[PDB]
Amino acid sequence: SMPNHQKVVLVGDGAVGSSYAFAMAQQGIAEEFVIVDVVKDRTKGDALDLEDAQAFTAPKKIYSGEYSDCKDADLVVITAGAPQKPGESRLDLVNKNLNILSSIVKPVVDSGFDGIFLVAANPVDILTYATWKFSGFPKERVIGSGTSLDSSRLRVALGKQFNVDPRSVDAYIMGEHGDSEFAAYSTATIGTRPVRDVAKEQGVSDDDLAKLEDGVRNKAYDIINLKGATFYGIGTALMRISKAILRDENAVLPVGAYMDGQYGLNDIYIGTPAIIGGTGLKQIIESPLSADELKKMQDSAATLKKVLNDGLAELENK
Amino acid sequence: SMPNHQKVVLVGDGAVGSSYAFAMAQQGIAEEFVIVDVVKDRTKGDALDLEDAQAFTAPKKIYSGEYSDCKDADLVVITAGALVNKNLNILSSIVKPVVDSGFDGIFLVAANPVDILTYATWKFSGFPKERVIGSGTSLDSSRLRVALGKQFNVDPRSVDAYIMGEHGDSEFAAYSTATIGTRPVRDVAKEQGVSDDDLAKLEDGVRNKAYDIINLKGATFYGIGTALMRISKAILRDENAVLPVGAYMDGQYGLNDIYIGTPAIIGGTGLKQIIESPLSADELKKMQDSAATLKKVLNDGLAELEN
Amino acid sequence: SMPNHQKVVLVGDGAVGSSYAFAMAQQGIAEEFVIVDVVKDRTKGDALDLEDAQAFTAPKKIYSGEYSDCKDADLVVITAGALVNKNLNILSSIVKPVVDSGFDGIFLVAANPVDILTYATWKFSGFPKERVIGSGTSLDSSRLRVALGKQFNVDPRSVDAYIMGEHGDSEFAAYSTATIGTRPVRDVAKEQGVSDDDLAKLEDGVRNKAYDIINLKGATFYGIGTALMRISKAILRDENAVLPVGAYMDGQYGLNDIYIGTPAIIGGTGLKQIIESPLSADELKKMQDSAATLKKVLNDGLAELEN
Amino acid sequence: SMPNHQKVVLVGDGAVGSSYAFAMAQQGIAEEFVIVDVVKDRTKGDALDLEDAQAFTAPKKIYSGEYSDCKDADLVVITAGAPQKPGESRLDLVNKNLNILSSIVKPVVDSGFDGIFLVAANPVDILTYATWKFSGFPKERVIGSGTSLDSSRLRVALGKQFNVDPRSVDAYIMGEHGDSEFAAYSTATIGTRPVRDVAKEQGVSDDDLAKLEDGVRNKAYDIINLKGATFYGIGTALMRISKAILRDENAVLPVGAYMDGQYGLNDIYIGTPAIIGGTGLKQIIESPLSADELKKMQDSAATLKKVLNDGLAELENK
Ligand SMILES: NC(=O)c1ccc[n+]([C@@H]2O[C@H](COP(=O)([O-])OP(=O)(O)OC[C@H]3O[C@@H](n4cnc5c(N)ncnc54)[C@H](O)[C@@H]3O)[C@@H](O)[C@H]2O)c1
Ligand SMILES: NC(=O)c1ccc[n+]([C@@H]2O[C@H](COP(=O)([O-])OP(=O)(O)OC[C@H]3O[C@@H](n4cnc5c(N)ncnc54)[C@H](O)[C@@H]3O)[C@@H](O)[C@H]2O)c1
Ligand SMILES: NC(=O)c1ccc[n+]([C@@H]2O[C@H](COP(=O)([O-])OP(=O)(O)OC[C@H]3O[C@@H](n4cnc5c(N)ncnc54)[C@H](O)[C@@H]3O)[C@@H](O)[C@H]2O)c1
Ligand SMILES: NC(=O)c1ccc[n+]([C@@H]2O[C@H](COP(=O)([O-])OP(=O)(O)OC[C@H]3O[C@@H](n4cnc5c(N)ncnc54)[C@H](O)[C@@H]3O)[C@@H](O)[C@H]2O)c1
Repeated sequence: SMPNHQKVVLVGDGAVGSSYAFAMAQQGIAEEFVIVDVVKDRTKGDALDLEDAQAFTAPKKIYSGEYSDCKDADLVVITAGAPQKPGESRLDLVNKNLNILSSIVKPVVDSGFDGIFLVAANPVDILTYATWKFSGFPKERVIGSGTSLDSSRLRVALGKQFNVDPRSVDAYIMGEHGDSEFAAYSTATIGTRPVRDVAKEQGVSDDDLAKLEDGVRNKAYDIINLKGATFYGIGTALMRISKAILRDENAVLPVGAYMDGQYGLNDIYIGTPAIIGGTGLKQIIESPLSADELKKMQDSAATLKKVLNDGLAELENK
Repeated sequence: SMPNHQKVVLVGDGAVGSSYAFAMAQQGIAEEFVIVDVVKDRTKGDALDLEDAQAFTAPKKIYSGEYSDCKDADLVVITAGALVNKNLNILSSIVKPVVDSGFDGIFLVAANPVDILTYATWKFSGFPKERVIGSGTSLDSSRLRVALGKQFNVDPRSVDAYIMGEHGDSEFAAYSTATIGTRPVRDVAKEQGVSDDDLAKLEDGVRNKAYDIINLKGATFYGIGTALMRISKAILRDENAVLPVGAYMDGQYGLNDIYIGTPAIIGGTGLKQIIESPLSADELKKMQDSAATLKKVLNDGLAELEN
Repeated sequence: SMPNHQKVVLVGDGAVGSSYAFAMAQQGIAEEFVIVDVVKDRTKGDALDLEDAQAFTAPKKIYSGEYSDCKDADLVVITAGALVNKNLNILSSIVKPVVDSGFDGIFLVAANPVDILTYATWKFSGFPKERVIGSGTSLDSSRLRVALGKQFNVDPRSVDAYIMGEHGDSEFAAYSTATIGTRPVRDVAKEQGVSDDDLAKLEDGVRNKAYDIINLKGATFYGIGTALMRISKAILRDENAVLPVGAYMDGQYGLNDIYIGTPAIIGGTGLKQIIESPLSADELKKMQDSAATLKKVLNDGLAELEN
Repeated sequence: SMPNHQKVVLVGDGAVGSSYAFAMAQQGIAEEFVIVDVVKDRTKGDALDLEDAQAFTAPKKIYSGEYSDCKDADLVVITAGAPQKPGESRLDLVNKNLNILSSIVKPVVDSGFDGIFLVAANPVDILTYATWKFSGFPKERVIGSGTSLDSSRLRVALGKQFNVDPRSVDAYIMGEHGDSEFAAYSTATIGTRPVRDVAKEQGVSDDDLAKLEDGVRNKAYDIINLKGATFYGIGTALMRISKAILRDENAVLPVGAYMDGQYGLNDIYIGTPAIIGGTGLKQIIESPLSADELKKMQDSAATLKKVLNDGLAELENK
């Protein structure tokens, strides 16, 4: 933006977007943080509340804005989206969120913005592909949160089972982010040893690992049943991806990336290990999944593909 | 708690307590964080949500508990409550089982009205004054720092300024003891065309900020979640850091036998010592007037409590 | 330099420059760090040693380079040297190729004597005053903070105190503008049985600390490696933080056309503004006397190399 | 030590011990740091220099002490040693350092100290075993730096080769810490993909990987040739292990641990993945080495054990 001064624009100030902003304030990442949402007064109240964290953390210019403020932004994070109502279908979550997204991306690009998009709005793989499509940006400049949140929940759960720090569990959730997703246990390790071997060694059966994987898959549902909403894990994950970009780290993170052959997939965004740096996605790393895990991945992707395309077809049914 | 392992118990899992817990997770302060509230499902759900921050911050054992879990805690932070009477009532239901668990660390009190409830936590717990610390004017001092920082294009952390008085409407900016780069804020203000009226409006903004945030988005919690993390850090990393907290007056400012906001040095054993800001005669009058209603309300609530 | 990628060039890889680089690696500040010095085999070896810190701190591209690597650097830190005439000579060999590389970021000057070499870096580079910052009295102000902190059982970061004057023997503790928790250090001292004589001895300790560390272990570098990392942080994270630095006097303290230590606001464009500490009449006399000598030696050295 | 106040005693204030203390000061780990060395005025001058870092980092009580200051310490870090001279034999390096060590450990234990030992003095696996033996402490309360420095140099090297952050390279140097040591490539990964596959994929041959491993093995030697001494990497590694202990992390780190069957080894300390926490070593994790790599490891260990017992035998020859 101006010398030694990085600028992030948040589009979508709900609990996700807001706990992301607070995590970015606790971490001292970026020097200017713009909050954009249709509920303008909300964004003015949250900027005032957030900016009070500065006396004890690090200075940051936080304020309520508009899409034109994206002009010289380095990163635009899209968390804006509607929740799935009771009785509502999955394709209708897609439908309304594609609509909301198409209202966001065009003015963001028309502001002159040419930094990176980070997309976290659900369903995230569909909406990341659609952000790429609507913006016309290079694939590497559009990154989705993919399976970063669920991979963290798998790390927390394996960490808890095996009395290890979650950051020392090298494990990924693969597939499209919900119910068809699975723990990629075949490529998962703790201290370079396979999680299944650590498991067997310690009396943890493959059934126990299956229940653990189920816990991870149901965790969003359980947190929403207990307290109404879930946002701390993805606010943190979005801060970690923003950090890899803004501190040019070339760090390996679970993100959503454009498939160009990897895993036998094409023209979809889906969750992968990938190297993230200051220009965006540097490269995709294909986790060497077992034959069973790769079938799961391709199945999950096949149906994601179908829903991505119905959604987009309906968006052009004018 | 167990070797090289610090334990914090949060009593009160509303938006203040919860954003405090999140700030503690982003900062890697303490190794075990227990969430206690009456509404158990909420705390169970928040521990699960909070613990997912660990894969990208630092490991922490976060879970939903009960008052008995305070037994070997180092710090109990009370953010619970809904007014003086209903909050004294809620507080008396919290402190007695926390002390009966065998807890003997430090209380950090942030439930409103904070000065009254901090003194009542001291009175109900029977702890030493230095082991009961209130948030006092830490939040509004931060808001003053942010506002002066914005006015003068300075980092809020370089604004040495305090809000004094009892935490609401009778409170004031102690401008006579406030500085930026050791220069008095009123002189910086003059030098830059900012009048004493402008400083009075700025002080008004600070005093009204909670009200304005609640009008715009319904609730205000990020500033005090952060302030509570900063005081917790000074305690758990034994820093002897100078912070705005609520402390027991023993003669300072001409006050006795109330908790109120002061500069104080905070460390591993709790409050190390109070530092009396050398207020102008006008500012000291405001402080003593503000303090004078406090003593009446506090004592009305404590006597009410026992009938 | 390239997207979301800051670049620092260190000129001078002795113990100061090297411990600065290590502090920048522990802190994760800047993404690329180039080490430039006359002895290339030392800079090569230090880049290899330093880069091993990355597996457990944060990634950084550290390598040995030349002045041409300053082309697109954001910050050039000059710690190189060997008195006034030999260091002015070494400096003039550094600045001209650094500027000819096309560099137009900020200079941070720590080479001794620092106030004289900071002014000469401004003069030889032709840069704006705000883009040439010296370390001024930042190290000795830190030593005063550590000593008052130790005397009064306070965290050094909560001691608001500056060493003023030209950085050695004529320098003094600006006690009249120094505070802990907004209370004057002399009042805290008097309240605690610390006499003005005791404060004078404390100030002597700070003034002699470099000499004493060199007598005990041969060299002193950790304090200035840290202070240089803090000023670099305020620049690269655009903080507008108030720090002790060396800045161009333009009337402040009754001084003109010398660089000397002041409180100042530091941000992403360099020095944002000088803050004149409101010194007592005695302290201002000391400052002006000290400055008067600096100013002679400066213009003598500069006239000598113009021959 | 006293409430919410951790205490570390450093024995050995040369360049390693001193850059460790500086790294601990920049990181705000521990509240009290005692510097002990036979050269007392050096520990006094370094405490003064070090404590000046506090105004801009975090408060720490740093001072020069004696072995009796270990009484209530949580951690004692032994970096004290004499360097190998030209013409001197490997067993004579072991010999003088065993002598120095026996002069350190007994007064440290007699002070009443019962925290954890972290041993970094060279040769580190031999001296870590001897610290265990001389102190009489549980194996889990005596931790050596093992291959942590060289594993970091391998991570930095693979990171540089593959344009990845070193912290995202899951790779270990195994064997006894010098010349017989090797890159455990078979259990090494980047984004869960095997380093050899990433290598093959990107045109980096097994020969190239062998040269890379040679660079790592020779890096200490090269740094000493260029600038006279090498200390920043092990000062940081020692701070990272101290952090895992003092912040009870159960983090997986390269350390030196007592072999009780692992890798087919017994009654030696050697480099392993292990989980480190507030009570010391929580558990050893056996990297599933290829048969070739395990042969290398066992040969390296066989010869370390030989030198170990030669040195301890000469220390008993009175
Ligand atoms: N990617 C992941 O893994 C992950 C996980 C959980 C949640 N999230 C997602 O983040 C998104 C937001 O969640 P939240 O907690 O912030 O929800 P929320 O319902 O509390 O807030 C959503 C925000 O979207 C805004 N919005 C809706 N329509 C708008 C429009 N047309 N233009 C601009 N803004 C508009 C609302 O005004 C609101 O502030 C969801 O789609 C959610 O499922 C991501
Ligand atoms: N000190 C300050 O400067 C500052 C500033 C703003 C808010 N806060 C205060 O902190 C407190 C909480 O604020 P909030 O916005 O999170 O409100 P809140 O009412 O949503 O949350 C507090 C929680 O305490 C719980 N609680 C009530 N009785 C309890 C009991 N007996 N035991 C355990 N838990 C119980 C409730 O279930 C409630 O949700 C309030 O009193 C508020 O005014 C402090
Ligand atoms: N400003 C302060 O408050 C402060 C305090 C202490 C030390 N320092 C100063 O920083 C400087 C370095 O101190 P040190 O302890 O590292 O001592 P040192 O003598 O080892 O370092 C000076 C460095 O400058 C190098 N050098 C000389 N000519 C050079 C050239 N033309 N190009 C590049 N490099 C060149 C030397 O080789 C050496 O590495 C000194 O002048 C010292 O007094 C600053
Ligand atoms: N573990 C690793 O991977 C690794 C890597 C590099 C260096 N190091 C090691 O750290 C140690 C020190 O390295 P350095 O560069 O700091 O060395 P140095 O030679 O600069 O200093 C060694 C210190 O040991 C002290 N010492 C010697 N005899 C003593 C005694 N009897 N009691 C107490 N102290 C005494 C000396 O006085 C000296 O200050 C060495 O053994 C070195 O091999 C470890």
